[PDB]
Amino acid sequence: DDEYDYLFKVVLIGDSGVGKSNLLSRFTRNEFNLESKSTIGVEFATRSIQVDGKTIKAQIWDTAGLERYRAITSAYYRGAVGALLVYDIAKHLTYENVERWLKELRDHADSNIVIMLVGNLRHLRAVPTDEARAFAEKNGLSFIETSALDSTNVEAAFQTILTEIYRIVSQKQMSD
Amino acid sequence: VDPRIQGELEKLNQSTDDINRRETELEDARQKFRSVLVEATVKLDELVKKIGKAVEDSKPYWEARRVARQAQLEAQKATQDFQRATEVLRAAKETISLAEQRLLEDDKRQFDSAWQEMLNHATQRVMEAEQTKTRSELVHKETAARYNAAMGRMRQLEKKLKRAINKSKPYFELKAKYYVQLEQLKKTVDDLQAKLTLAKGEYKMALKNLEMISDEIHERRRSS
Repeated sequence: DDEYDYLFKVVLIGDSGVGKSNLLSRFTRNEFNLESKSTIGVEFATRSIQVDGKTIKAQIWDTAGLERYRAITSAYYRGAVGALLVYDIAKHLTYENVERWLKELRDHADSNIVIMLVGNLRHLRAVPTDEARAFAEKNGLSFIETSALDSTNVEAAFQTILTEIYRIVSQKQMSD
Repeated sequence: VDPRIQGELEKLNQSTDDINRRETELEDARQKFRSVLVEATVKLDELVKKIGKAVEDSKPYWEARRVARQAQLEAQKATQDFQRATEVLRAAKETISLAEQRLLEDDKRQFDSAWQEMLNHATQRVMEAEQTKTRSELVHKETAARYNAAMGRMRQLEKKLKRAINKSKPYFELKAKYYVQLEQLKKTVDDLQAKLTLAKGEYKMALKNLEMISDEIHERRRSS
C-alpha cells in the first residue's frame, strides 16, 4: 500500500492541555499499537489524500509535549514541511504560548515550512476568533478553528496545508 | 530516561528525503520514456506515409531475418556444447588402455556388457562420455540444418521482395533505434523503481524498530 507520489512530514505542536490525540484519532490511522508519547516521546500517524492528480502521503509526528527530557527535538523538527500549532478556544494560556511554540519552530524547523494555527461545548469563547485570525495574519500563518463534534474544518485544514505544501514543491520542481 | 530513539528518528526523517528524491527521479524517467515512445510512433508513422506500402508487404522478410539470427545463436550454443562434450570424451579416454579405446571406437557391433566386468572399470565414464558426445553431435548437425534452412528461406524471400526491402530499410532501421532507446529508458525506470522501493523499505524498518522500542518499554513498565 506504499503507492503514493509525495511524502510530507507534518508535526503536531502546541500546549499539552488541548488533547490533540482525539481530533487526530478520527482521520489518522495510528501506525503503532500502544501509546508512543510516554515511551518514545512522539506518536506517529499517517494520512493520504489526493491533490491535483498526485497522491500525497503525509506522516504526522505527534506531541512530544512532555518536553522535560526531550533532547530529541532536533530530529523531531528536522525535515518537516508542515506544522500544526493547536490551541484550545477555551484556554488563553495556550493562545499565549503560541508565541513560545513559534519560537520553537523558528529555532528548530525550516524557515519555509507551512504553519497552520488550529483552535479547539460546555466552555464558552475564551479566545475570540477574530483576534486569533489577525494574529495568524500578522505572523504569516494559516488559521482554522474546529471542535470535536463537527470535524469538517479539520479535514479541510489537513487538505489545505497539504495542498499548500504540494504547491510549494511543485513550484520548486517547475524551475529545473 | 531514553535509549535508542534519536538515531532511528534521524534515520526516519532522512529516509523521507531519500524517498522524495528517488520518486522525483523515477517520475522524470517515466516522462522521458513516454515522450520517446510518442516521438517514435509519430516519426515512424510519417516515415510509413512517405515510404509507401513497401514497408508493410516487406515485413515477412525482416521476420525471416529475425528467425535466422535466432537459429544462428542457437546453432552457436549447440556447437559450443558439442566441443565441451568432445573434450570430456578425450579427457575420459586419458584412462588409456589404448587397446580398449579402439575396442570401443573400432566397432560398437556387439559390445557385450559382460566385458566391463573383465577390464578397467573406468570404461563406463568413457562410454557415457561417448554417448553424451554423440548426442551433442546430433543436436549440432540438427541446429546447423535449421540455420541453413532459415538462411536460404530469408534469401529467396529477399530476392522475391528486393525493391520493397531496399525502399523500406530506413523505417525498420529507425524503428530498431527507437526500440533500443526504449528498452534502455525502461531499464532506467525499473532501476529507479527498485531504488525507491528500497528506500521505502528502510523507512518501514526504522519505524518498525521504533515501535519495537515502545513495546520493550511496555513490558518494562508492566513489571511494576
